[PDB]
Order: sequence, then structure tokens, then C-alpha cells
Amino acid sequence: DEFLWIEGIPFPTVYYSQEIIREVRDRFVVRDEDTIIVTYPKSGTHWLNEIVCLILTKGDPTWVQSTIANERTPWIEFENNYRILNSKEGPRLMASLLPIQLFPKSFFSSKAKVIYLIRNPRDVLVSGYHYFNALKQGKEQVPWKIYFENFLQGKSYFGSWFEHACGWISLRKRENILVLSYEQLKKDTRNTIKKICEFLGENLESGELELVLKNISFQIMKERMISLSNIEKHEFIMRKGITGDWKNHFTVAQAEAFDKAFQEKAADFPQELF
Ligand SMILES: C[C@H](CCC(=O)O)[C@H]1CC[C@H]2[C@@H]3[C@H](O)C[C@@H]4C[C@H](O)CC[C@]4(C)[C@H]3C[C@H](O)[C@]12C
Ligand SMILES: C[C@H](CCC(=O)O)[C@H]1CC[C@H]2[C@@H]3[C@H](O)C[C@@H]4C[C@H](O)CC[C@]4(C)[C@H]3C[C@H](O)[C@]12C
Ligand SMILES: Nc1ncnc2c1ncn2[C@@H]1O[C@H](COP(=O)(O)O)[C@@H](OP(=O)(O)O)[C@H]1O
Repeated sequence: DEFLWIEGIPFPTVYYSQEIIREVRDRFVVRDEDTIIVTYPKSGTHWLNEIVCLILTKGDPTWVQSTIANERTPWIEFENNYRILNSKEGPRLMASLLPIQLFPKSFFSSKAKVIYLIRNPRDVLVSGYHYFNALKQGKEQVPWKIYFENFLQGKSYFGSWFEHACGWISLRKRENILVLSYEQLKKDTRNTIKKICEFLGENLESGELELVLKNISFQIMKERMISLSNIEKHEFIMRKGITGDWKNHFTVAQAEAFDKAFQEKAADFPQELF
């Protein structure tokens, strides 16, 4: 079995259960002062996690060097993390990968802050292809064009990227959530991190801001991270981290097919972010 089907959504086989998903959706309370990072896989989740954690530490890498992403911002749906986050007081820093139909319903009646990271779905496809083939054995790997077809038909972890992205950015103009793109993070870096500083209320000044940028660059973040693969292919999430790698993978035919499927599965989607 490639996936575990929970609420009509394909999940990874390990780390997730239906009962937990249901509980998280129906009973986990999102408290007004909470702040949650919500992404789709291979959109730059580790990058944004590190962005936020370096903003909070004002550039001091020590925390992100000593810890992994799930220790800093525990994923709500991940494992039995909900027990921990329920049995914890104060303002909580959490993360998530679910589409809105599975996000905790309580959040829709609160001023909890949510940062939604989006990426060009083609680069998302490419990053996922490389990462999921990254450490499988040659015979058991997935050829490019069948992974491409599976992505276009929603046979991907946490369901269709189109449904996920559409449902999440349909709430964009709410005050308590803001969307931002991996491309924005890659080229309009300083403006973007200052905007998320505004949104999170975290005050940060000169020097510390230069520190954050330097520490969030791909190269030295990669050196940091290679310093632990119990639940991730630790060696393999830092691939090359540019924008537009899909042009090196998509044939013209595949690009036209992708644009077509994008235009009926996400007709109500403007690409101003990319
Ligand atoms: C196991 C699964 C697929 C890996 C595979 O193809 O074998 C991978 C793909 C997306 C991953 C998740 C994403 O990387 C986001 C989270 C990052 C944290 O560092 C670990 C938990 C975290 C929630 C990851 C858990 C697990 O490693 C995931 C769920
Ligand atoms: C994530 C963890 C929560 C464990 C707990 O108390 O339940 C706690 C333990 C120590 C915390 C850190 C320490 O409190 C020191 C830092 C100062 C501020 O509290 C926020 C960032 C700061 C870097 C914290 C980040 C995070 O909240 C930490 C790392
Ligand atoms: N500091 C960083 N700066 C720029 N891009 C980064 C980055 N860290 C990771 N990326 C890229 O974000 C992708 C993985 O995202 P996620 O955390 O959701 O798995 C990868 O894309 P690529 O495979 O295209 O290189 C990764 O290289």
C-alpha cells in the first residue's frame, strides 16, 4: 500500500492514524494566542521553520542547530503530538500539513495566527520526486513521468496540491493568516521576512535582521543541518533550493498537460505569487 487513506486523503503509512486525524479535526482546541505554520510538503517547510525560529532567537542559530523542526514547532497531526500540545500552557508554536477540511475546526473561531507557505506546484513536484526517490533502492524507485501523472491526479501525500492550496488561500485576506511563496522568500527575501515580523508581532532591529538573513541562506543552513535521520531523510531535504528547477524536468508536452490540468482543477487560481 502506497498510502494510508484517512478522510479521503492519502497520508504516509507511518506516523499517522485515522483516529488521530479525526481527533485533531474535531476536538483539538486552537487557542487564540497560538501561531501555526501550515505548508504543503516540499514547499520549503524546513526553510520557513528556520526563518521563524531565527526571528524569535534574533539570529542566534544555537536553537535550530541543537534541535529539529518537530521539536521547535510540533506538527499537530503528527503522531500523538496533540496530547503534548493539549497538555501545555501559554502561547504555542505549532505546524501542520493538512488541508483546511482537516485542520482543527476550533481555529475557525479564534484569532490564532497562521502562516501559509505556497510554492510553484511544478517545483513542488520536482522536489518531491527527488526526495521520495532519494534513498529508495533502484528497482523500487518511481520513474519521473509516472510520478508526474500521480501528482496531477492527486495521488500524492496529503491529497491534491490543488485542493490544498485553493482551500488554504481562499482565506488569504483574513487578518489572522497570511500567505507567502517560496519564490517571494527566494528573491524578495528582506521584505518578506520583515512582513512576517510585522504579522507575528516580533520586533526586530538592524544587525539582528542582517543576522537572520545570513543564517537563513541555503548554503550555511545546509551546513548547519548536515551536523539524525530517525523520521526524515536528513541528508536529502537540502537538494539545491532554487526556483524554476521544473523547467529541467518538464518536457514541453508535460508542461502543457500541467497547465491544462491546473486550469480545470484550479480555475480560480491567479499566479501572482510566482
Ligand atoms: C514520511 C513522509 C514521506 C517520506 C517517504 O516518502 O518515505 C515524510 C514526507 C513529508 C514529511 C514531514 C515534513 O517534512 C514536515 C515535518 C518536518 C519535521 O522535521 C519532521 C516531521 C514532519 C511532519 C515530516 C514527517 C515525515 O518525515 C514526512 C511526513
Ligand atoms: C520548544 C520548547 C518548549 C518546551 C516547553 O517548555 O514545553 C522551549 C524550551 C526552551 C525555549 C526557548 C527559551 O525559552 C529561550 C528563548 C526565549 C523565548 O522564550 C522564545 C524563544 C526561545 C528560543 C525559546 C524557544 C522555545 O520556546 C523553547 C526552545
Ligand atoms: N535555506 C533554504 N533556502 C532556500 N531553499 C531551501 C532552503 N532550505 C530548503 N530549501 C528547499 O525547500 C525544498 C524542501 O522543502 P520542504 O521543507 O517542504 O521539504 C527543497 O527544495 P528543492 O528540492 O527544490 O531543492 C529545499 O532545497
